[PDB]
Amino acid sequence: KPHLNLIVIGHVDHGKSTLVGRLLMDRGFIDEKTVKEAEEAAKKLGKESEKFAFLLDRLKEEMRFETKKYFFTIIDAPGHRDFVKNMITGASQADAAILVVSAKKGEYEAGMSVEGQTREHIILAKTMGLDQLIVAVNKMDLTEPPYDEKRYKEIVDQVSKFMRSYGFNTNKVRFVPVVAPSGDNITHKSENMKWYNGPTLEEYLDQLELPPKPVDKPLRIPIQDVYSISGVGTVPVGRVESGVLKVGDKIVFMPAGKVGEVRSIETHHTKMDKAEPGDNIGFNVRGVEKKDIKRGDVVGHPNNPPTVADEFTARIIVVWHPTALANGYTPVLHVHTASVACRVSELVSKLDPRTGQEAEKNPQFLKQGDVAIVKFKPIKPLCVEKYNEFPPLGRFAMRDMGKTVGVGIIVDVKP
Ligand SMILES: Nc1nc2c(ncn2[C@@H]2O[C@H](COP(=O)(O)OP(=O)(O)O)[C@@H](O)[C@H]2O)c(=O)[nH]1
Repeated sequence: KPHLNLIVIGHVDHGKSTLVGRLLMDRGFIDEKTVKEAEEAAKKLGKESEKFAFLLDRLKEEMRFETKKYFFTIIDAPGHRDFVKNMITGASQADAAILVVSAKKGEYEAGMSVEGQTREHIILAKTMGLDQLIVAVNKMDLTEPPYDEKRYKEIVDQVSKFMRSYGFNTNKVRFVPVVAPSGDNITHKSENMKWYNGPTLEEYLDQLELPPKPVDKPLRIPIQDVYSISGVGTVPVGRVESGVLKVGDKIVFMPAGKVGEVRSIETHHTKMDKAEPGDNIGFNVRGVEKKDIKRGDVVGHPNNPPTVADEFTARIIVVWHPTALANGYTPVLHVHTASVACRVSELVSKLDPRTGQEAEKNPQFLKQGDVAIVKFKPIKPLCVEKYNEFPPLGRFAMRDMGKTVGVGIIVDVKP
């Protein structure tokens, strides 16, 4: 049963913590000590809802639940310390998201207003690649009249049109009318919204698709070493990061752009017919001059040559810097097997560390602790990919004086 990280987003007071708490109480693993104390509190008050009210506070003072197909771990939503940093470093990545939208009069409008967080979080979900966003139109009991289908449809339509106007796919976005406190249409069907003939929020979580497997992505093999075995020939060594390499395949070495053919493959001194992601292999290639192959280079199949960056844009965290970083700064970037000096060509903007939204356009310089969108221009041809396409070739460390000055995620590459 796959483990997925869930992020619950939406405007303040729309019902995020309540939904989260509802999911944990109904499908999580809260300790018996706390559970019994909650059930005890309910007794004393003589109100069933008190168990939930009690748990919510215990949760607040304090996050995993299980559905039919997955184990979900609710991670940090925006508005938190290190939110952007942890995503840049890979310390915490969101696999799925639930956008909570309040149907209550005025609340939905506030959330979708220019300054609202429904609009902000949808845009964030977009940059985060959360194409399978589940939208929980919450507080359905507070519409006028309660459980109003028209209010729900109006909201779905509006959020959907908005999503599309921002490139957000929509085909995999799912909406569900819900009531967080009671778990209506979340962990059980609602008997109050007979007009809704669709899946429960939990059922939608179980409908979530896992991301593409590296084996299904185009072949990428960062070169670690290259030898010329007497009698054998040119034999580069590297780990297959994506795709599949097979004896007889035609392959291209970038940045050189030289095509060759794979004559043999070996993992652990044992010959193989094909190599898959994760296999550290040595492969004999015919037709490519060893001169055109160096550590840091990347192999792919001719139809999908590894991207060579003329310029690339990255979201970075400045982990360490004694003074200030500015345009022209040229640290050595370590990405996959490569180590190349890259000149900071532009400081596009500083980001809010808690949210990920722009804080300042074109900062004059960056200081330790800053999160920003920066452009780099490699000093010599460098193979890199967008982190969201080929993760292993998309995260890098900026090194200087034996220290990691920063970590970055590649968001765009200019070939
Ligand atoms: N009637 C009603 N109240 C709700 C619903 N969802 C959350 N609330 C109430 O709305 C307020 C905000 O909820 P909360 O989960 O704390 O919002 P967050 O700021 O998004 O976490 C609290 O007073 C909740 O009990 C709902 O479906 N219907």
